[PDB]
Amino acid sequence: SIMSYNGGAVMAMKGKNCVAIAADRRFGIQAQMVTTDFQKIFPMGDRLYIGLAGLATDVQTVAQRLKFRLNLYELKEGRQIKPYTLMSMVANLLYEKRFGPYYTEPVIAGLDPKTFKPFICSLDLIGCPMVTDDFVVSGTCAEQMYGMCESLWEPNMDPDHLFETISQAMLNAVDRDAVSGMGVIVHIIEKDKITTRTLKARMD
Amino acid sequence: SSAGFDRHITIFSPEGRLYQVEYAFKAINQGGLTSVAVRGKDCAVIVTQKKVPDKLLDSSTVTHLFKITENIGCVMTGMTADSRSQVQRARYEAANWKYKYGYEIPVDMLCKRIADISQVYTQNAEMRPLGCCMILIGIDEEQGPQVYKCDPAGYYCGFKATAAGVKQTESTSFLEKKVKKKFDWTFEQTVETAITCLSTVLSIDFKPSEIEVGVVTVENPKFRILTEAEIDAHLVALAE
Amino acid sequence: TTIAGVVYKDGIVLGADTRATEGMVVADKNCSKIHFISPNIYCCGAGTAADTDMTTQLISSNLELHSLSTGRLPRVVTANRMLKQMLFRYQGYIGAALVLGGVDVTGPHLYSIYPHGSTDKLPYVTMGSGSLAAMAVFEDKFRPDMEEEEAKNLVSEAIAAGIFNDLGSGSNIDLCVISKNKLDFLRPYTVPNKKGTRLGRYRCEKGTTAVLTEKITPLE
Amino acid sequence: SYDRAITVFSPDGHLFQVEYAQEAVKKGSTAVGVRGRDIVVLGVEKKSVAKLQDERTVRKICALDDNVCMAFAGLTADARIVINRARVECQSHRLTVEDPVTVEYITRYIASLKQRYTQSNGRRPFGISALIVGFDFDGTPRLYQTDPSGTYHAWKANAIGRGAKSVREFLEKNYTDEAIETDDLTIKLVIKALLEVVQSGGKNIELAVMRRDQSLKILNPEEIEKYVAEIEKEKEENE
Amino acid sequence: YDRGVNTFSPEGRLFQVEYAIEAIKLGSTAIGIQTSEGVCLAVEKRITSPLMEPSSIEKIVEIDAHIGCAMSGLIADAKTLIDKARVETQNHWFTYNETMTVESVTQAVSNLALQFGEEDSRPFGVALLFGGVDEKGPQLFHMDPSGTFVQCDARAIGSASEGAQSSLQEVYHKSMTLKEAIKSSLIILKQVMEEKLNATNIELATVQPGQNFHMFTKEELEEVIKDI
Amino acid sequence: TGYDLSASTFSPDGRVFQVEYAMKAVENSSTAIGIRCKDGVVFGVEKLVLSKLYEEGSNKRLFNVDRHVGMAVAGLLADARSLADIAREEASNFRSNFGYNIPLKHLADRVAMYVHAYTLYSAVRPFGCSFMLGSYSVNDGAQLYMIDPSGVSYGYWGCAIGKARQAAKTEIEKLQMKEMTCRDIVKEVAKIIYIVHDEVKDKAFELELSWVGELTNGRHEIVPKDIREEAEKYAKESLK
Amino acid sequence: SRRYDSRTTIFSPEGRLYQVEYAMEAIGHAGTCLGILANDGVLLAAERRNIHKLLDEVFFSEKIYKLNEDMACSVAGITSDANVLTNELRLIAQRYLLQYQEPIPCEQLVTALCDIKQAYTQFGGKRPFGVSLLYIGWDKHYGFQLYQSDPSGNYGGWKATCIGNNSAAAVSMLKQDYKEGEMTLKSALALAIKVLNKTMDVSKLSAEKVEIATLTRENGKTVIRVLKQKEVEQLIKKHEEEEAKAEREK
Amino acid sequence: ERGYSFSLTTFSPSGKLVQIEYALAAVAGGAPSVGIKAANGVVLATEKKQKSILYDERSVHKVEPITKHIGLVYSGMGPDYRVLVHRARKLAQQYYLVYQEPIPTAQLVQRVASVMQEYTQSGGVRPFGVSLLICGWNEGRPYLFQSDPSGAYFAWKATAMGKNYVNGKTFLEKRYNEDLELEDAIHTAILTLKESFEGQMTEDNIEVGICNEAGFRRLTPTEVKDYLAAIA
Repeated sequence: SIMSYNGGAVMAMKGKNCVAIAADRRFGIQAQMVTTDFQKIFPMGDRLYIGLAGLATDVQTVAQRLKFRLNLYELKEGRQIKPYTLMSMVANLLYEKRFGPYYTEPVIAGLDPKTFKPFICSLDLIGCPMVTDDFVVSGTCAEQMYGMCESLWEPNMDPDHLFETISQAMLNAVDRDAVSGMGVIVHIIEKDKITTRTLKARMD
Repeated sequence: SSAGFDRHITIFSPEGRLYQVEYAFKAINQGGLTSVAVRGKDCAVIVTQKKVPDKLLDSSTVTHLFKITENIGCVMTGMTADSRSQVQRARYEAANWKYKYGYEIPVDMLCKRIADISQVYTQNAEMRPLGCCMILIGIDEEQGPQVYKCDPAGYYCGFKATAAGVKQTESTSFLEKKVKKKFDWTFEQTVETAITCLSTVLSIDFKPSEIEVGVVTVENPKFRILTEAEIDAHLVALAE
Repeated sequence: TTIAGVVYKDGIVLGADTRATEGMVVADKNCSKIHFISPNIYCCGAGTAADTDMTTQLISSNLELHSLSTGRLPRVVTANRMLKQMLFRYQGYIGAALVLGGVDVTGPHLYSIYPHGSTDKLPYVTMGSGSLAAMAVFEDKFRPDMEEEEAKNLVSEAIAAGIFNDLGSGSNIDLCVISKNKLDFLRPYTVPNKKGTRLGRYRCEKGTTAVLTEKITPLE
Repeated sequence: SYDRAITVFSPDGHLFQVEYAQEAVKKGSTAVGVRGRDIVVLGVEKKSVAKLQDERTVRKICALDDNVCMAFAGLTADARIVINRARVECQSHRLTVEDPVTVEYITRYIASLKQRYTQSNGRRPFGISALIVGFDFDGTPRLYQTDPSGTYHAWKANAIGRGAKSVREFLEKNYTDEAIETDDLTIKLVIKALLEVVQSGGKNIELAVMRRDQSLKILNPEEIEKYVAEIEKEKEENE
Repeated sequence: YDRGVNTFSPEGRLFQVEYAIEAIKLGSTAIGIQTSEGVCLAVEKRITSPLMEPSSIEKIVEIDAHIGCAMSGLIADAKTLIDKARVETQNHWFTYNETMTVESVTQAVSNLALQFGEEDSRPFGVALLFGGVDEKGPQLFHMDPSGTFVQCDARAIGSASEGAQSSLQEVYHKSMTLKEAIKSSLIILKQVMEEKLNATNIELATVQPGQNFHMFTKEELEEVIKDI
Repeated sequence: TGYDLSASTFSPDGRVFQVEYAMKAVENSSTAIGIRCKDGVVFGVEKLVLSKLYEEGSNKRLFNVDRHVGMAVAGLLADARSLADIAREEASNFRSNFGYNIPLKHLADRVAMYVHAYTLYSAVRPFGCSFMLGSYSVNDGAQLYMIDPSGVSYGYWGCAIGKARQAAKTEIEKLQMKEMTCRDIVKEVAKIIYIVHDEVKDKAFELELSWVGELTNGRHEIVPKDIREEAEKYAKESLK
Repeated sequence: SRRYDSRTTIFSPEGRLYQVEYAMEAIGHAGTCLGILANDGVLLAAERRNIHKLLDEVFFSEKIYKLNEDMACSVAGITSDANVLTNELRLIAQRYLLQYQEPIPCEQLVTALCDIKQAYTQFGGKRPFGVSLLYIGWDKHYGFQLYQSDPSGNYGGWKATCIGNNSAAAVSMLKQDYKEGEMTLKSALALAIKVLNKTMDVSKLSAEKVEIATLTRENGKTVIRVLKQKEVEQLIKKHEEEEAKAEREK
Repeated sequence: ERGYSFSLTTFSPSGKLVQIEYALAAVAGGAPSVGIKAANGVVLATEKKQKSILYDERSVHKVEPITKHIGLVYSGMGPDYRVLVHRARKLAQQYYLVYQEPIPTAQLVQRVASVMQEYTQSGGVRPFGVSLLICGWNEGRPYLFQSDPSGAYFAWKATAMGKNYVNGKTFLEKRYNEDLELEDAIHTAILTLKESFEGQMTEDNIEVGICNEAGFRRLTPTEVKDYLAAIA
């Protein structure tokens, strides 16, 4: 699969008043790793991130393309962007290549700019949005992360149990996966501040 | 107050005017012709005379009544070429409506598109603005009949009993003195008032061979041009 | 995915099921296939989701534009004509299995659109993967000019049978009722399925995972 | 686009806009440039700086390559466009043929662009006149000038800008071979020519040289002050 | 009183092209002479300043290895025509293995001597003398801005062409020789020029069936001049 | 002044002086008439000999556009050839698309829109032509149309285009149309053309007659004018 | 069709560019801006042309347009003519960042806009962009900058600029109060307060009729301080106390 | 269409744009209007005189909606007005395609002003003689935006445009304040429109549309005939 060319896994999880997004660090050509510091979670303003998984070309291309349109929007309008607006923008940008498609599965996780309301959604390679309340995942090891989050999630979660739940989910779902591993970066954000922790994952 | 070339093209003067279209409001006046429309209860009536001075000239090809669609008629004044070109533009957009939107075009939307095109001819300064006046009539469901008019300047409008051409300061004076006083509106109140208003403005009291009468009614929504015999019937019908 | 439509004695009852499968894995448990078109016309989609979404948003924008340009209520046949002309212009590449319903001046009108551009006016349609079960239930228990609660019970029964049969079907069931005056739109019509409460609390503890590198970034 | 012919012939055999766009050059800043035999030198006068601001952006002398140098007069924007296109062209020549770009090639390109520019449909002619100084292979110093017509025209010293007739008349009674003997004397010869031009206070005297195997060096205005001082010393020694 | 650029005259001719024929008159002189031994050709450089390096001004340019040229007045428009004429002769030798003769060269030039227009801009301002040795022997050819292309046996152009054509018709006949025509040209040159004739004023360009290419470096011009 | 220049500008009283100047351009041409009978249309063009100037068969103003339609031009000649070529192209498109013979109304309307479209702008000039269009069909009868320089196109029984325009229709109107077969109308048009346009400024003239109707079985061609020679044997008897 | 061409490109028989100078004399009216490049920070000043009491001031922004993170510009001339120019300028800086993923250096931005203006000064005869405008900004190569656009396409790096016809005497005042880079971020603001107090004939400088925005240097932020009104008010009170202290010398 | 591509709008020797100044005069010769923002909604009100007693008041509409929440009136010429209205209509739906959210009024005025200014500069076309008065209830705070033929725009607490706009403006400066309701806004709007109109002002001489944070609403001559008790 073209989706299984470089691996990749992005998990986002909605907590009580906060949201946590995590991804893996590994980059390489299919059986050969290259580096452990490939960035897949990008900042789009304050208290709002996006995660990208799949082929790395479309990852960096869509990230830069989106940053282009995002800064043009935030300069035409002095306010910062609402998450539904970002979701629709990514959907329109992907659907402009309906028949020339990018190979990526964006995951958006961010808070409300007015309230402290969390937001998660994910898209497909043609622009199909999907808003949920618990979690969205994207990458090769989908079924593993589905099993983890449908196994471990509770509705009302303090950030500590949120962090440990997404930690255990990512560690176990990545360790069953082959082509995706080599470390975990975790972004746990809230109304007040933004916390970024990296886990002691198996480097095998 | 003129400045620059405002006598030549469509630009703004020092008093805020443009002169080309207000020269085009008497581009209708070289036709030498008068048009009257009447809308009452559930009918709608056009009347317009012809002018054929030649015995070598026909009568069929002199009709100004142009059946636009099966539920839309019209009449024209002004110079002939602008009128006929405007007619083909109207027919092309009506067929475009029927292709895109399926159902029959309302007479209001057609006048909107014609007004917008007349603005496009007015808007750019390097295209000539089509000195003809266009009258529309039509039937609408849940509203009855309608009478609409499109100007060369691009302002469409629509009203009860309307007249444009040469002598219509007098015609609109007569129609103010005639439709505001509580008249009911039958098929023959409309026909009698239409033939008699032009018959009192021009004071001719003439043959059934000069006026053409375009009618539409909510019993037959098809546009209908009358025959000389029933025109004669209406004419001796107004002879007390 | 099993959508259905019907025409009772006054208006239209549309239904849906909100399991968005991706291949063989349940990707969603709560989605929305009943889309907005106009204050009187709605639409349901099937097959490729994003194609139906983008197409129905384009046609809803164009008809909102047309209705605000005209100054009156839209017509269903106009939506049908735009959709069939666009889908035929794409030569059947865009897969959009649509059910179109609205109430005009002429009354209730139901259209189903197959993704090449073939359209039909019907009193009742089913589209999707499990449409066959709902069409079975319709042909079993349909009569002309039903009442409201009869039609609602019928459509709920049909999509419920499609969920107890089909494998790409199965979630909580969406309905929508359009009249000359009263529009209703409901999130869970009848929730057939429950879920067993967890038997083991498999909750982790505050520090059960080794952390290598932290960062804190304050905000306002 | 703009389908019109801006530049029409005269009733007596002229181009109005080519001969008249020389006036914009004639009402620009003065700039001279000479070639010595081993060191080339040029510089502009009439910077007319308001003495109290930055000066790194008003630089009228630039380069296209490590081999070629610029100067101009007239209005500055057309010079900016022509220099940008000339940089693109010289680098594209380096893309192909592996030489450093010959100066004669870049002057032909500039004059050709200028002439096919005066010829074309409604394009306003460039009211500049450039000086293109470079020293190509085997160390040969050469310098060409342009014209709004587009005639590259090789000289040995310059006469453009304001009052260029006076400057060329000084170069006329100053065409000594011995002036091109020493490099320092050639620099001082430029200083004396520009001194026989405008106020020449030693402030708007912006000069840059090339010793044909190095790149351009913009001189710091204390060496130029000592150059003017020793020129005044030789002028006193004349008495 | 600006009219449109492409107007005839009330008399009949044209305005802009007539103004181009006026524009030639300011140019520098040139003299080419057909001789059965070969075509010879001469020109005046019009040197203005001693600052002005003498050997860079071109008047005879090289169309082919056996087709010569000389230009007048406007230089740069002429350079475009020279370039394109070279390109088209190269297209002819390439697609035909053979030599495009001088008349076909000048037909390829005067197909767009007048294509000046506003769509699909001005007329060109140069008179051209074309020489060379094709299969029809030597040839000397003279065209103009108007495209009125003609064969001339010994044409004189530009600013002093009246006395040059007269005094050239005085000395010319059919059976001239080469060097006689060379000195017979430069006599006319130093009667029509304004400066003293020396080594740096004029330049020659001669092409022969025997002297196969036009070859003329400096200082044979000195030996030719000192034989006056 | 200033307002007679462009074909886009209006006048202070509201008309286009360009169209008027082009209309009285065709006024200088010789004379081109036409007339229909109850089963056909007869054309006729007065062509003048000066002394030699040509060969009996150049530049014939009777063109032939379609299988059943031909032109009877008068005015600027090259523009009439261009218009005939455009009409030939339009009849080609109609025959290629709908598969049957062009109705004369549609041909006349397309040509009238082209003439009107060349009057709208300043880039182009209006035509200097005025021509006739005749036809015949088994389901349509005889139709004779007429297109001015402006683009106003309608139908006649008889017409005349050239210098002698009223004095050529003074006796068109003394004909009748129901009672005539066209074989009388041949010598009628012939004898009147020899009557009108006396010998005064021009000395020798020459007659052309085009001829379409039922007798040609729907074809259009020039008469065998030498056959039956019907002009001259009554025309020399028309001087007293 | 050619006797209606205004010919806004052809050289007059005087020796200048006719339409260009008239664009400049369109600059000279309706406006007066300046900025102060002096060390750690840079500022802009602006005058309310529409100081009528029935506005909203709901834009959070006036004459300034924060065109990137590290550049804004003061404008003078025809307004929406410049709104078109700000849109294209912002789009140029953002396509640069798209191309390199490094922020845009202020002089190739200035040359991009200047060549846009020159392209409509040169061919075709179109109405020229009758807008002069300022530049503030930051880079990796010089720190703090100021630039002055002209309708011709000419620019210049200034150290304290000038637009409006009301401010030529201000530049005379800038030279008579020339300093050698001392940015106590209060002396330069007091200086600009003094300049706009003197140059506009508006008596005693109501703070609603003025506007000052600054740009200070922070490591990861590069904040642009479009400051509020109260500090302007107490700055004016500070300056009029310093004028009373200054005229104790008579 | 012919390839001329030159613009008639050029700078004066004084440095003015005489065609834009003439267009502003052409606006000043148009029908008056007034529009007032008063803390909860915005009120728009025009002055619509039929030429005779023959005309109908159900055909032409001055107050014209642009979205479900944005009103738009003018003071100038209808034949240009409807064209740029239609342009604004088509413009707002591309934004709603892109973001799937109703367009803000600031963004409308940006894009419409950009179109109008672009139209002022492009080749051989006259500027619009139309001054708009746009408003809408976007994100709680309502807005009120006037444009002009020069392509510029502003933001007003209350304003007027048309005949005797200075007199109505001086009444607005005296009448209006910071805080009002929709009814008092209509009160001062009909007061300042009745300042300049003819004596007989009825339910059809005026034409009034309001705005709510619940959405745009266009009032009927029923409620207009309700409000003409105790007039102004």
